[PDB]
Amino acid sequence: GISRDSRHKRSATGAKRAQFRKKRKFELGRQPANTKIGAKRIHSVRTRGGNKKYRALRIETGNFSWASEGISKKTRIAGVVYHPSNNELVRTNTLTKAAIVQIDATPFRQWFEAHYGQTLGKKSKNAERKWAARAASAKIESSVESQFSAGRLYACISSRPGQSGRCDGYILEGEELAFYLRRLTAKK
Amino acid sequence: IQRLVTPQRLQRKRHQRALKVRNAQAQREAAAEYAQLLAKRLSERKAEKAEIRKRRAS
Amino acid sequence: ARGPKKHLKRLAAPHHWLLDKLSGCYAPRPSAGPHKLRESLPLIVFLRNRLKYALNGREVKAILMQRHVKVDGKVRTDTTYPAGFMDVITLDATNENFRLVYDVKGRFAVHRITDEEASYKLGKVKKVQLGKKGVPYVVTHDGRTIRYPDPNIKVNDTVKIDLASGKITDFIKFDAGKLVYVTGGRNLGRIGTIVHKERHDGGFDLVHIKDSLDNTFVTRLNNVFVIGEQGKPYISLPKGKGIKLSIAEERDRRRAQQGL
Amino acid sequence: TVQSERAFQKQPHIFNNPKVKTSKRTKRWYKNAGLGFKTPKTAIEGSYIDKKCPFTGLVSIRGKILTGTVVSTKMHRTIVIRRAYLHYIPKYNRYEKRHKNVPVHVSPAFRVQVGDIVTVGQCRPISKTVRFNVVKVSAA
RNA sequence: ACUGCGAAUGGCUCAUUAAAUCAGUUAUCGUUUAUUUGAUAGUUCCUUUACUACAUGGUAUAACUG
RNA sequence: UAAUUCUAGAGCUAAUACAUGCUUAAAAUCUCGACCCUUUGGAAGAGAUGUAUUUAUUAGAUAAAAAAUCAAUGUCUUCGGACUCUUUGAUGAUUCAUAAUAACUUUUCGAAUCGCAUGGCCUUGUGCUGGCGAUGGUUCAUUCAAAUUUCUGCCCUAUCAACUUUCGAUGGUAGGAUAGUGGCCUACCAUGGUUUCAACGGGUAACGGGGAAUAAGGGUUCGAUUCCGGAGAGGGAGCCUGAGAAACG
Repeated sequence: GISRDSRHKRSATGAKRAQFRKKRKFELGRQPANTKIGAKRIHSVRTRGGNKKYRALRIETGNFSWASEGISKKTRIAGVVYHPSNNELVRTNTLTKAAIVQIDATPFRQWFEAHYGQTLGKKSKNAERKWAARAASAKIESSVESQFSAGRLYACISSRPGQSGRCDGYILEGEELAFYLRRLTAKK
Repeated sequence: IQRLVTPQRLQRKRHQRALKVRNAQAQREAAAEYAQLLAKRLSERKAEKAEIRKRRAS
Repeated sequence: ARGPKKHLKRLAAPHHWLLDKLSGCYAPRPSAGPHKLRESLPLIVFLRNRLKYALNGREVKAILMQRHVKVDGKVRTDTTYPAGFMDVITLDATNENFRLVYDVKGRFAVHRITDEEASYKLGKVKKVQLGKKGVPYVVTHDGRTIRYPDPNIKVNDTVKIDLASGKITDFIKFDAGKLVYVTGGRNLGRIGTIVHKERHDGGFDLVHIKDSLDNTFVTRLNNVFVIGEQGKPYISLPKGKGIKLSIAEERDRRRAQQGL
Repeated sequence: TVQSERAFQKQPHIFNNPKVKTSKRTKRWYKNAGLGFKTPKTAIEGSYIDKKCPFTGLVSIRGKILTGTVVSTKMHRTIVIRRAYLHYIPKYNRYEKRHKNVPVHVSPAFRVQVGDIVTVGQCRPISKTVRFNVVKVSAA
């Protein structure tokens, strides 16, 4: 199969090497799993030792994370816009690490009103007792709420789905978002 | 006859139940005494390092 | 190969066991256990090549199955169980108690001890770490882990272990001027005291040890086993007491002693 | 300049909170290498991002220590060191010269032109043919 | 006969292989590990004891008869 | 059925096989918040917390002294609020061990097993407790290991002087794959790397070392072969079961 030996390449000189042994099981590769979007299909493979890995063949949800507030909720994912390795994964919508997708913004907005009581865009006495407490921490960055009219955020993936099975990540913020948005609307 | 109730099977789940209660009781016993020793060892350490400051005052 | 190996040939067996090179073709191979392979001694080299009690392999298994032989207050029947340094071998139908400790020319010595010294065991300190749920432990040279120690213990110190409950009585630090046994290398089995210890960052540290007759030598740090303060060990030492005698000095000391 | 590559570049797991405000530039992270080596000035307050640097990246230094003269700087973030010795031939009672080239890695904290003489230490495999990177420098 | 463990050790030959093997020497802060030896587990009926067993739930097949 | 360690249909019953599934101390701390009528409020009730899996974000201190200050408070209230208040492992070196906060999961483990003995307590109910040890179990250490890797070292040959890079050759960035590092493979980019101190190619009736024969000293010639290391099972390639094999009874 796919082997990871260095005994088939050339030296730093250029001298062609020689066939030394047959191919050994403890240097093997497997097949690349491409991860589409759809209903949950996850298959399990058996590794060195008695361990276990979960290959994800297609999934549709995830578990994403708001950094600056420090809350991580479970949402759905929609589609990939940008991939820095080759752009044949954006035209097929696979799922790797460092892929930039769009999520639906609904449970973060529904959390935001519960935590503060202030809208996005445009009655027990316990509530305003503590809503008055969280007063100074109310406003956020302009350029991130400015997509809550459409419910499509920008988020990158930080979990390897072919190994761990899952697909999680984190929301783009303004320093990093300034880079990618200049990259997003100019390279097309 | 396999898989019937029997006095022989009866005390085995008694002894198994009696094990981990009598076992794990002793841990929080022995953990407190370890923190007891660490409690007093800090207490002199607040005092004994202040005596350098008594000498640093002199 | 493909898996582990399971035979030991006769000439590849460790030299200080003194198997004679014509009786067979393989040697006993020691099981996986507390002590390392080339630093230990199975229970068949003890009970038929040292004490001469048994005359076969079939006689040793007949001794072990009668549940006589213990190590450290625990019964063993593994016919190649690996007993190593500082282990206590308590037979019962003779009321003898042994302790494994080094000779001077580099061998494992037969040593009889009392019935009261056979209640405890030293052991050095190989690492000290913080375990799961925040408790600390300590690892000895034979592999015992012991949770909840004193904080003043550091690595390369020496603990004293009570073989009954598996617990600690007291401990000895590691600094200049202590009594030290040497458990590996060339000066193997000599006893002396610490002059000082220089340190190399990212390397192997060297101690300088003075004898009692005041002649000095140098070994690496890990072949050094603390025993006690000066003039006062914690164990019953063998004859000679770790004094290196030159070969000139031990011909005539055998000559004049030859009066029988 | 420091953002030329096609993906965003950062010392990972180093978070900037935009809600707070502090007049520092960015929370840079930096370590001490060991063995009595001194982290240079241009790494603690510099602005490069490099994955494979001893004072900033996630590599350790342990193993050997070598020394040699630099003979080619035509790659991007690697150089080539020449080392020279002698070799004894017992029948003829004499010596003969030999040499070996080693390639190492250069953090952008250092500025190395040809002809100098560096000291280098060993890290885990970095490329196909690379296992050292520079840790000190002295000029020509 | 099912289940568990072993069959990856041992024994034999020297065809390939010229910076490869292999020797003395380092490194793992770069990883997997049956076994052995020592530690290690009150929280898990929807529950804090409300229907629904813990004095203990359910099928399927081997050898065997024809 | 001529046949081989070939097997079909019908009928029974077990498990440490296969598939499920209960039990248990008290404490604390969080969020929600019925009410309450109020100042500077305090509250019933509710739920959440083992370990393992995946991601994000904090703690993981330490080089030498004293004020002015913005308020808040522990406290004698001196109703001024001045003060009469801190712990922190190891390494040459870490984003190390280890702990917390939000969560997440074709939800992992947390004894529906077996032999011996047979006692103590009673309201005497087959009531209640209770000895020695076999086998299984999650994670950290440990022992037997394994996989890669640093420095220097090989016989004859110029009638072999230039070799490697489409088809990865030398480096950079991001993914894939693996037990894991790495052009190991895939994308986009740079134009490198080896050489008269002999690269690259050709021969070997060449497995390498410990060692062996001869010996004034220096040396010349051997090592298929009792020990350790590698490779192979008619010649090439592929994979199943397993902790471990690209295995050839």
